[PDB]
Amino acid sequence: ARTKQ
Amino acid sequence: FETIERFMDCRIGRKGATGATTTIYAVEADGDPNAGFEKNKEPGEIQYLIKWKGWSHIHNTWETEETLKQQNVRGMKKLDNYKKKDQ
Amino acid sequence: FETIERFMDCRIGRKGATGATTTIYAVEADGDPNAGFEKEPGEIQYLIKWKGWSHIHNTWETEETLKQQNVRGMKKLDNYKKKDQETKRWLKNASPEDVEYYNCQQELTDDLHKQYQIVGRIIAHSNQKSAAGYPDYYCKWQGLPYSECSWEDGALISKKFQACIDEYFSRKK
Amino acid sequence: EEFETIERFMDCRIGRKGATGATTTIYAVEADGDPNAGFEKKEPGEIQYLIKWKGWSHIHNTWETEETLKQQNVRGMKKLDNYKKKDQETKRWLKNASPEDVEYYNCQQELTDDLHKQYQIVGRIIAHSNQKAGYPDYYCKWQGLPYSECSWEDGALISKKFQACIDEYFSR
Repeated sequence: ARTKQ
Repeated sequence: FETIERFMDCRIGRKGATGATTTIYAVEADGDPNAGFEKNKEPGEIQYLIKWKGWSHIHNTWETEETLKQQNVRGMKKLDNYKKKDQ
Repeated sequence: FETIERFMDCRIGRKGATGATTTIYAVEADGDPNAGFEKEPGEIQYLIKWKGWSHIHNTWETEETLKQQNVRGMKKLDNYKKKDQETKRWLKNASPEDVEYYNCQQELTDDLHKQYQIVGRIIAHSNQKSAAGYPDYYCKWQGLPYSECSWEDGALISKKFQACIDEYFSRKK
Repeated sequence: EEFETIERFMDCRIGRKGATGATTTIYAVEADGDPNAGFEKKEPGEIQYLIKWKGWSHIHNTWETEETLKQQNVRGMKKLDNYKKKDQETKRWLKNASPEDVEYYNCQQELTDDLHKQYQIVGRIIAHSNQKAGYPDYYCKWQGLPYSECSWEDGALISKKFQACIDEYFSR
């Protein structure tokens, strides 16, 4: 996970 | 029961990402438990890919000294010898 | 503290059309902050590919936002600019032929880069699931070697590559 | 007070000991020979990585050892632990990947590799220097890459394999 929030 | 036939690989992976849940059929079934790991999550364990006697490679799992410890698999000698690398 | 890995593209768009809101997944889910740019007076914005983030996470950024974020790699903004200048000066007066090439041979790369943003294939998933029930997916990107594969958010992916997902689990038998 | 720094890990192979470095540049191989040429046809192996150097065009990649790198003080070696981890991470996935997946993996890597090979061939020289130590330096547009990756390259060489491009250039 981890996007550009 | 249960002896070790050979240590196939070694690695640093999520604490707990060991055992039954790490067989290829289990990974493919319910996902890899080491998924996403990387040294900054605080599980960090040394894990050995331990092929078992009496089972073909698809059954090989990732264990830890502590995990081998409490299952009481024979062949620990192998561990010692595997912990054998210098520079 | 983030790091500028590569300068993918250069544009001029609405002031404020930078950052997270400028990713393709954010744009698809919410529209382009640079929407239908143009009367609008603009800013010089750079499309940047980040260290340890897939191309799907690129974002447009101005020399200012960059500095405002303390990102590392600023050196790169200078070379890029110095290089961009070198190119122009050298292509001020070139055959129209020289120019056709440049525009074709640049539309090729332009289109190529976009591919990195699309999942050509999902090759494994996580044993742990979001609270929403989504696992993460190891994605193989169009145009890039498996050394470039990566784990992407389950929910993120599902919004646009549910096929690859569907076809990943379908492949189990 | 110099030191190149590795930008991208391009490939890794098992190869002859010492068949790394300067003499492994595509144009050295071409010029002289390939130090890794006979390999395992018995003799000692050495896992080597193919490096893309910051500041140089792919035409200058070279093969290297986890050591030669250290033994040279290159920066970016934190990238080497990322790569290694990844390669094993996949060499692993291999032994168990269904044939349907191993085939895809092969087709993709096949392609990918050809891509990585274009980068080394001049597509069009777009500019030229007029300070000859006997040849002009040429600004080159590499196939498969942006103009943002044009790079001045020594004349003399270029000519050795890309005269057609410079003879072309040439309007007049």
